[PDB]
Amino acid sequence: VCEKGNFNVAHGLAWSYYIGYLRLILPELQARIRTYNQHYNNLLRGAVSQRLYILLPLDCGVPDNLSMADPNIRFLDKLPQQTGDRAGIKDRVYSNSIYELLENGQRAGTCVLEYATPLQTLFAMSQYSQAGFSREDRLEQAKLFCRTLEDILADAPESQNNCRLIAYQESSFSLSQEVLRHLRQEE
Amino acid sequence: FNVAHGLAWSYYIGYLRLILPELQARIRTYNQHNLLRGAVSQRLYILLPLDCGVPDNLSMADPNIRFLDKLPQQTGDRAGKDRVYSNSIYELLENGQRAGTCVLEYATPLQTLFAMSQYSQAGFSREDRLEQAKLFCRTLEDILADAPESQNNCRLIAYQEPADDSSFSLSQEVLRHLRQEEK
Ligand SMILES: Nc1nc(=O)c2ncn([C@@H]3O[C@@H]4COP(=O)(O)O[C@H]5[C@@H](O)[C@H](n6cc(-c7ccc(-c8ccc9ccccc9c8)cc7)c7c(N)ncnc76)O[C@@H]5COP(=O)(O)O[C@@H]3[C@@H]4O)c2[nH]1
Repeated sequence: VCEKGNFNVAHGLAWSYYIGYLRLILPELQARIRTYNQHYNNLLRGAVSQRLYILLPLDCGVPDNLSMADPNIRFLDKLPQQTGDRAGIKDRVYSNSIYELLENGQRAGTCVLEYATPLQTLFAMSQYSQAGFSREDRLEQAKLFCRTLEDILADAPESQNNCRLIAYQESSFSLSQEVLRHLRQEE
Repeated sequence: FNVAHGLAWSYYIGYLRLILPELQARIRTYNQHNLLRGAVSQRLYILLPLDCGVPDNLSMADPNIRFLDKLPQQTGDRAGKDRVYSNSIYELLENGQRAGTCVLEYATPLQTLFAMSQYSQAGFSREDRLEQAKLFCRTLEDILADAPESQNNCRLIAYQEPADDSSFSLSQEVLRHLRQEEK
């Protein structure tokens, strides 16, 4: 019933997110985006941004369909896939989805956008009795996850201007506006 | 309580509860586009090496475990489109000849506990790793015992291989479970 427990849970999930995904995809991400831009997206104001944008809703409410969370977020395409032999599974697949961000009926941005999948584990553990966690535990673990992940990425050699965390609290809220603000701060 | 609790819950929530309900069907679609060769056990076999030593290719754990084929892929839109869930069908050799076939893999979260033991910023000792590996196994087993998505469709094999022990055949151990099952 302590924070040390809320800390250990988030610490492990943040490391898992780095070890099993970010350290493996971030190094070839900008090649994949550059490839996409050069070959399949010659739109001079429509280029896919060079960073993976990771949505960290602090209530850990993660829809599976991002486009449905905002009429102004439209699925556009997938990057070229990346495969790996992982833990005795041949060709485990790593894929990333490109979204268009609309504003005043116009395209305002294009980016690789996704929620941090591990927040779904923090939500489930808040909902399942066997896991033994309260909403207040979930909110603490979500904050500790984002902080651990930032500290990890700040020192990680695979993170070099290719990743951006978007943490926010969540009706009146536009997720596209939340991402557009971060995107527009890049260039 | 600790790191393993989140890892065990993550493995159930993000993988087992999603793939196990559909596993039985995928194995039939495989057997309909393979009976003359030998049927694949209808259960996902998950290896839990407690030393957290998890080669990405199983033949390097034991050369008698050979990749035969990949089961039909399962794709799911997850956390924002067509995330692919893939599984690998292996043959187990006895005296250079196929003794069995199953869907077989390591529990990937054990590689996290290993890499955490290796990164200074994780503050994770090798004693922490063994302790957390056992907690992972027990937490996962406790979850799967009450999980509705596990209806005789999964088998966990937890084991401690001591250092440099030629007395251990992973192939034989899996075959022992496969032979016990058919009985
Ligand atoms: N965004 C993202 N894409 C990835 O491809 C990926 N891969 C690992 N991770 C995270 O990195 C951390 C450590 O990973 P790990 O392998 O160590 O532990 C895993 C693993 O044992 C098992 N498991 C999970 C997956 C899996 C498949 C697809 C997605 C996904 C999610 C959002 C997307 C958004 C857009 C496009 C594509 C998207 C794809 C996520 C997980 C998986 C698989 N395909 N085959 C075999 N076993 C599997 O369940 C454990 C917990 O899974 P969790 O879902 O919580 O997400 C894990 C985890 O938190 C990923 N995140």
